[PDB]
Amino acid sequence: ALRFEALYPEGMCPGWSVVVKGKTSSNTSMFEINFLSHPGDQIAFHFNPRFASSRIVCNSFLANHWGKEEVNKTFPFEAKEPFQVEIYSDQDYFHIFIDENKILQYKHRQKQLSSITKLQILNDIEISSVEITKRGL
Amino acid sequence: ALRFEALYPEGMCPGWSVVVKGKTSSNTSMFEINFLSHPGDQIAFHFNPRFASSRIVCNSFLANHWGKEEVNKTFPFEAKEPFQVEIYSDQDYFHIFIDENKILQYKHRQKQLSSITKLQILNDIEISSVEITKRGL
Ligand SMILES: OC[C@H]1O[C@@H](O[C@H]2[C@H](O)[C@@H](O)[C@@H](O)O[C@@H]2CO)[C@H](O)[C@@H](O)[C@H]1O
Ligand SMILES: OC[C@H]1O[C@@H](O[C@H]2[C@H](O)[C@@H](O)[C@@H](O)O[C@@H]2CO)[C@H](O)[C@@H](O)[C@H]1O
Repeated sequence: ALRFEALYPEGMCPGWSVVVKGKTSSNTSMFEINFLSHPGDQIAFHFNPRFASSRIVCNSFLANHWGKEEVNKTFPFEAKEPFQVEIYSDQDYFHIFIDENKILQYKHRQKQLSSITKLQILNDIEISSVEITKRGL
Repeated sequence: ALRFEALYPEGMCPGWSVVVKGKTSSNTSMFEINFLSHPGDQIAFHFNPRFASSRIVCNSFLANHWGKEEVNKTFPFEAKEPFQVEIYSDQDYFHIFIDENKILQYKHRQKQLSSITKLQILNDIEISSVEITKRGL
C-alpha cells in the first residue's frame, strides 16, 4: 500500500535530501522508500527495512530485474518507535542516515541522476513528516 | 507547468503543515499551491500569488466552478527573493504564514477535510524545499 508519493519533474538528484519521520505499526512487516526514474518508473534506489528479519535490504530495479542486494549489517530501527531516515544524494552515492547516524552508502546504478523525479513510500510506516530539500553538493 | 506534487492517501488535513521554500524567476508571472480533494481532484484550497499585480488570490474550485475570490490586502513577497510559505490546517481554516508572519486565514469550503490527499505546486516558483508534517490540532 502506497503511503506517500512525491514528484519533482525537474529532477531531485543529485544534491537533494529526503527526510522521512515516522514509526512502524508492527514488528512483523516492512516498509520501503523508493526513488524512481523517468521514463519507465524504474527503481533507481530501493531502501527496504524488513522488521521480521531485522535486515535493511537495498537494491535497484532496472531493465525489468532486481540487481544484487546490498544488505546492511546493523538494523538501527525499533518497531513502533519513532525514527528519522535521511537519504542524501551526491554524484556517486545515496547516503543513508538513521536517527542522525550514517548507516550506509549505495553507489548509483542508474547513472542518469536527473531522471530521478519520484519518491514512493510503501507499506508499514506511519508517516509523521516528509521533507524534500535541495542541499547542494 | 507542474513543479511539485505530493500524495498522502490517508488524508493530509486537518492538522498538517506544508512548508514551501523557494523564489520566483520573474516579477511578471505567478505561482500556485493547490490542495486537492479526492475523488474528483477538486481544488479545496488554491493559493495564488500573482506578481504582475502584486495580489494573493485564494479560492476553491468545487463542483466545476471557481467560488468567490478572497484577495489579501498585502503582498509580502519580493520577486527573485527567497521566501517561506507555511500552510497549516485546523478544523476551521487554512492558516497561511509567509516568512514566519501570519498573513491570512481561509475558511474551509470543502468540509470533507480527510479527502484532501494531494498537493500541487505550479508555475513560476523555483523550489528549494517542501516539508509536509503532521502537527496536531
Ligand atoms: O532485492 C530487493 C527485492 O527483494 C525481493 O525479495 C527477494 C528476497 O530479498 C531474496 O532473499 C530472495 O528470496 O528473492 C526475493 C525475490 O526477488 C522483494 O520481493 C522485492 O520487493 C525487493 O525488496
Ligand atoms: O479565482 C481564482 C482563479 O482566478 C482565475 O482568474 C479570474 C480572475 O482572478 C478574475 O479577476 C476574473 O478575471 O476572472 C478570472 C477567470 O475566472 C484564474 O484563471 C484561475 O487560474 C484562478 O486563479
